[PDB]
Amino acid sequence: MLKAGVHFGHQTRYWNPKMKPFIFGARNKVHIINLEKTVPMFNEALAELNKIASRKGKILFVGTKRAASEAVKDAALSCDQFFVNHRWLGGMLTNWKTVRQSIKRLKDLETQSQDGTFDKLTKKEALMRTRELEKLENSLGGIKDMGGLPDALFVIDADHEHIAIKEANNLGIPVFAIVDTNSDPDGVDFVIPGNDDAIRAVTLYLGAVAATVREGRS
Amino acid sequence: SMQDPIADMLTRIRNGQAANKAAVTMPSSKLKVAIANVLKEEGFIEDFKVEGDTKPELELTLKYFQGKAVVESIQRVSRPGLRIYKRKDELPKVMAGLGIAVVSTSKGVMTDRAARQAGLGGEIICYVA
Amino acid sequence: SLSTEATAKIVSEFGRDANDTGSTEVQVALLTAQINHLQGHFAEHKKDHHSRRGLLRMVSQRRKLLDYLKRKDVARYTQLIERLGLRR
RNA sequence: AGGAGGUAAAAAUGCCAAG
RNA sequence: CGUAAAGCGCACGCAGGCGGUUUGUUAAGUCAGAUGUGAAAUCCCCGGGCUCAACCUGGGAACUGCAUCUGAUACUGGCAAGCUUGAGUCUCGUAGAGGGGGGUAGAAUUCCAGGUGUAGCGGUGAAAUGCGUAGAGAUCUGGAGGAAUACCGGUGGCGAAGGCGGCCCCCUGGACGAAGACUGACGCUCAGGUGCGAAAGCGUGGGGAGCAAACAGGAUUAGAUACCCUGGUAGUCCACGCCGUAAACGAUGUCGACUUGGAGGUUGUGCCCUUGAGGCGUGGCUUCCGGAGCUAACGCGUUAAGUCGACCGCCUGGGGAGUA
Repeated sequence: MLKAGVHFGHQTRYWNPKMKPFIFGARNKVHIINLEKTVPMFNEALAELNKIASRKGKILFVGTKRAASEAVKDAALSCDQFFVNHRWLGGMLTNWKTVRQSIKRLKDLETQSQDGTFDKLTKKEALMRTRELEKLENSLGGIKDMGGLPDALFVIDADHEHIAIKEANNLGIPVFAIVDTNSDPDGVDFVIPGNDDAIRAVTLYLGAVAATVREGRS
Repeated sequence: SMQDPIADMLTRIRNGQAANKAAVTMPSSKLKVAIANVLKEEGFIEDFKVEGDTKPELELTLKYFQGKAVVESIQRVSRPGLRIYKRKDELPKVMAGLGIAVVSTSKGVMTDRAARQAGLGGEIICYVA
Repeated sequence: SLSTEATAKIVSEFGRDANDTGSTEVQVALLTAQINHLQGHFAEHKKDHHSRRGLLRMVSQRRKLLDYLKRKDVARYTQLIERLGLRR
């Protein structure tokens, strides 16, 4: 049942037929989700998220969508977790040993152009050191305090971040994805039927999981 | 033109388990309701029932253990183009005896293991290992 | 063809009553009336190959019903074929 | 979005090469 | 067996194979048991003997079979009675280049005649052959002919396939739908058989505008028996026979069942507020994309090349050869 507003269903008539278990077809040719079928779904996910947090896990907050990037940043930063919000680099989990080389360049440049040599050289390449830093701080921004692999992933759209999902189950990492009526639920280990592209919907989703992980340090 | 209703029954179970349908309905028959009882007592299906009086409807609720079917294979051995009868001593063991073969003996349909200890053979219907 | 009152004449002659319209004696007689009617059509045109395929379908369907009727009830079969003049 | 054209829209010839 | 070799061009069908559902009966198939037999030797098993082994030998099993007897009756068959879903009939409508016959319409090409009118026309990459002062081409009027049906026109429709486009009538086939009634398994497939079967071709008799094999002339070219140009007979058209082939192709046999979806086209129909082009359903046919699955891959994908069943056709390295 609605503890909130807009999380009821979306995205059109056209739909993934693997999510027929969580649907009502509304009169505006827009499928709406069985909310009493997904309310026990994500509190089951909140049961497992608080357990992974209680064994001091590292939880990734992946989802870009150009309209929830600003909110998923504040989700993992209100707690002590990690996130991506700009373009998820294809390979940053399965090929993590060469993305480890790229955060070290970011962690170098956050000392080079910040406090070390920033004006001690030519002015053009000094801007290039900041130009390289500004495209590394959005791609590998929330990952520089990692240094292992994450213990879980929290995706906000499954069909838009299938690359992250395919990389997660290619390892042993479980996922908690907010799947929508057009997205695929088979790659997901903890299917959460809900709206994906609504800013009030996601702040309920990221707000609940950031609240759930910040009882995990007890 | 529907010349084997028994192979149509196993095909509906096979396609129903592949499509992850929870239940399979088919036109009932006295032989279909017999070999459905063999699958229910052996653990391949659950809770078969017959609804109807003049055009009865056999309905079987399929079985799943984890995200996978229970009947991995369900073949039909004595099709109407080629009937297969076996004696008592050459009744087949299917998948080394951990999958059954439905044989129609003169004491009704039973598994191959049941027909050996009963001591008689008959027309073998299906390998539902 | 075989207009609606002409079929009404046949269905009352051969069946039990007027709504009895699907029995073998009715259908065999009803096809034979159409087959005999189309003889004048093909004594004429003779190159209507597309319409003759419908005629051979009516001939072969009549023979299948008579071969059904001779197996079930040979009394009604011999009464039927003398009633229309069949069995060459 | 499909349709039609546009000094314009082509069409002259142009073979062979071996273990 | 889509493309590697391989689905008859397509139907209709006899023999044949197969057959929905319920009860009874029969006990042929089937199953169980027994009896007789299945020669001995070999083969196999457990033994015995040659100093071991080969070899020899005792006993047993086996000889998968056949026949009779006595049982079993689930399945298959037989017989009897049914049942309604398969198949079929009737009533009522709908759509359609389905077929056969007979009429008729307008546009254009060519020819014929005439008026006007003046040196070109036609053609090409460019030319020439050709046509034109005997007056063409252009234009206008009148006529005679034959053939094809612009626009509609649409991965639109219909047909078993080949195929089928102006309009109108006559004769006629099939499909589909709604709501009922009726028959009661009448079904599916089909070797041989029979029928249909583009175009080219053949026979006889017509017809002949336009195109056009052959052929001729002009070009092009090293040559040009070609492409290109100017002509042009058979043929293309009609009637009636014949041929019986095609990349006759979705290179995919027919029939039935089952198995996520999306966007369309087309043609029915139900219900509701038709209130208005809507809304909700439900059938038939059809195009495209795509999931599982399948596939060597390409791809196919509820119209399967998926999962199955019934029957048929066919394939077995390339060439020789679909030839003698």
